[PDB]
Amino acid sequence: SVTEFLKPRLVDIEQVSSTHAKVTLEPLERGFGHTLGNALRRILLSSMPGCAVTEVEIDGVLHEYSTKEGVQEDILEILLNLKGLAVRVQGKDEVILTLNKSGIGPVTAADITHDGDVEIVKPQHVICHLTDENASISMRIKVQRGRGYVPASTRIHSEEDERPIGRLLVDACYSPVERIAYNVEAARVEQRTDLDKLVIEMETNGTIDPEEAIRRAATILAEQLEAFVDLR
Amino acid sequence: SVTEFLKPRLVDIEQVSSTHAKVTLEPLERGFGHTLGNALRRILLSSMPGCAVTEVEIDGVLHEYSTKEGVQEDILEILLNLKGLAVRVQGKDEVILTLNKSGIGPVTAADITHDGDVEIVKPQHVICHLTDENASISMRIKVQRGRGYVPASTRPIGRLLVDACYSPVERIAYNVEAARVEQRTDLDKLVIEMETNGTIDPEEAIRRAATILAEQLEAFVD
Amino acid sequence: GASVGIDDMVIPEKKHEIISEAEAEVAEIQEQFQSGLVTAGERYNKVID
Amino acid sequence: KPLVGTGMERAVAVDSGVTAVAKRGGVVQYVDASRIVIKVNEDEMYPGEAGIDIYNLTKYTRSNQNTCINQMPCVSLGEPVERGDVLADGPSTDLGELAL
Amino acid sequence: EIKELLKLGDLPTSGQIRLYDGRTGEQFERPVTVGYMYMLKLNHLVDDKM
Amino acid sequence: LIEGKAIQLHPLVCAAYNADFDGDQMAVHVPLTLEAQLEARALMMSTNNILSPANGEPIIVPSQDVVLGLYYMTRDCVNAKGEGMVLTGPKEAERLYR
Amino acid sequence: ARVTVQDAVEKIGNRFDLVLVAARRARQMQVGGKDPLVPEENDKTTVIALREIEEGLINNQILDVRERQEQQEQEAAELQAVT
RNA sequence: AUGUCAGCGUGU
Ligand SMILES: [Mg+2]
Repeated sequence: SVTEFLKPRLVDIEQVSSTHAKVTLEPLERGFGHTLGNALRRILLSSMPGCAVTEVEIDGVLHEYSTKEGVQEDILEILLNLKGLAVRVQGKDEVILTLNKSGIGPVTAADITHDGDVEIVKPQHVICHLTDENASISMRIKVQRGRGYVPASTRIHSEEDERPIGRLLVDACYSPVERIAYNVEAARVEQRTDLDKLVIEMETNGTIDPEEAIRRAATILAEQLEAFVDLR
Repeated sequence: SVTEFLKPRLVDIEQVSSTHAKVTLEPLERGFGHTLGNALRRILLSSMPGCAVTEVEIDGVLHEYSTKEGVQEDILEILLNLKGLAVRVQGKDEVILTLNKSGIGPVTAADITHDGDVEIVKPQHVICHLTDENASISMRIKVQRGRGYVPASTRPIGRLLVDACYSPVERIAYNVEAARVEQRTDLDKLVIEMETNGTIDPEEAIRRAATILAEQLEAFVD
Repeated sequence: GASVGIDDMVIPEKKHEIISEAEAEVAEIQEQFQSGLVTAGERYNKVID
Repeated sequence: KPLVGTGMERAVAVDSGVTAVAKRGGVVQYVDASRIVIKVNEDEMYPGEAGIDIYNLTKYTRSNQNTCINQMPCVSLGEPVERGDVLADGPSTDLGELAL
Repeated sequence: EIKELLKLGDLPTSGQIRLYDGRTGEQFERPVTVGYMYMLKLNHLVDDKM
Repeated sequence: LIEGKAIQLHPLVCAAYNADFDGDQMAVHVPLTLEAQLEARALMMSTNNILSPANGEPIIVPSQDVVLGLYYMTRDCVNAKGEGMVLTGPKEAERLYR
Repeated sequence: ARVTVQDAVEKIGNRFDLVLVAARRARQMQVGGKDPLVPEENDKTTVIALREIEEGLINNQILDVRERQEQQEQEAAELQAVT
């Protein structure tokens, strides 16, 4: 109808795995598919709120360039694996998890004590490898909520507690989305035969609902475009 | 803090002409300048609804490569001038206009038979030049309300098809520059330069494009 | 989106034939020199040419 | 590791004294981020000896160019080893290959 | 041999793939050469030079 | 003013400097008198220096990527999309390409 | 608000006396509190001096005429006040 | 609150 655009809407959420997923939005009118797909891809890859490990405190280790008697992996490597932990915090923004392990074997992400308001998407993610029988590792993990990539250098801008010795810092990559790829195909809707559907494939860490991610991206884009809608 | 983001401000409009504008927005989230620029550019130059000429019937001319003796311009330049003509139709999907002119050849748009619904914004648009005084030109213009550029090649012997150009945006160009606030020098400033054919003021094009995108996104607004 | 790939540097298909012909000519000149019909400097200049 | 190499990474890594190379074969009795203890084989045992090889890896020591020299183990408990096998990876070395 | 190894995987034999623009999204007008290369960080840091 | 640690140099003035973005370093001096500032603006500015004093040849010439881009733009195929079309002006051509 | 000084150079015609004239005018405005002859679009003193040079409002002849007039008037006023 | 010698290296 020239001055009428058919309203796109969500029609399918194909959860291939706990992380990989495909969302489908249809119908679209002769070019809006590429525009919407590009906007959603550029918004999801940069402005997706998430949670990641921010601060680590080990019982005996006092700085990042030391080693603990018993662990097969270095403390720097331990923080490196901790950076890759995937977690979903529901209800609050700050969580202090506690890990306590003893005995020969790997330390997996299932050893963190249950918190109720915190869920672990990767329960078999390794952290360290205790080798001596009389070796025990106790860790306290401060996990925050945020967006983007905030290196530890920018998080020490203001000194409040002066960062007591023995408290290590790990750069946080708050983004829960790792890969986005959109594809625009032709779809049949009311025999128009000129309409397109958009399939967005998202590979995440499993801590984000793909439908929630799409709705969040659309909300961000609309909130930004309301300024142009007003235009002083 | 997580959902606060940053809202564009410092919105200033400068007008090169009545159909030319530049808009500057300094505070924007990093990378969001491209997202808000490319999408708007695509919508503006490929989805804006508007009325434009589609086909024209030339009296005495059968094909676009023929020649009319009385007119100085060839058929190609006549079609070009007709395509450049800006029209505004209210309440009618498609209308037929009649042009009849004889004598001297400063044939502008003011000689178009007025029908009330059509409103030629620029009536000085020269369509053809008649050399011989004892010569006449009669044309049947057809204007339709469409959306975006529709070339005639991809899309009645006497009738000749002209490129549609339904979009009322002659040129749109976005640029992104550095911008800093609160010592964050990574932010993006968006500068949009637009040139409209004349049917609507340039800021109305931006308003309509933003409204179209918001309506499209309304399904997943929250 | 210009780019460099290993297929861009198109080796001419006649390169091997030209090289073989030049090698045959050099071999003929060398064999003529072995018969003593030409000297070392002249044969060197001929090979270079 | 270099995805494309020349096969000389092993020789350069082993010959340079940056990695810990087992002197005698046996099984790895004890692994840690700092030290390695190897229980040597009975064939290579010497008379009147307990028969363990102790390797104290150098961790985070400055070099002459103010860089960091670090040695990391690349063996696990119970893994048999032979003479000349790498037990720890030095700086810019991955499993006995030069990794710059 | 390089082409054979590429064909063993699910990759183009010519070694050039079709990329997309990150900012705008339009296809680049020609296929580009992507791959994996060994990169070295030399001991010339800007913080030591400024 | 830029956020970073390296001096950002114009691509066109490299040829005069014989500089490459190669790890080469450069020095910055600040004229701190009115006369020195006027001399820098009227004599030492890069806009003033466009012809080489050695022979009068221009020193600002596109070298590597500008030439390649302009060469790609100004080139004609034989069966490209939209061949043989008639356009009102450069703006229509730019819109059609975009 | 300045990129090139070609017009100012051709107005002065020397490209060296231009520097001295602009410096003297800039010192007059910066230290002597002289009101610029052109609107100041958040511009530095040197650029303002060059800009008002561009349209012939400042030159060596004009500058020395102005300073001679100023010194004559101020000395006359001082003499009148003293007497 | 230096200087010098020697060596290595970077950019030309
Ligand atoms: Mg260099």
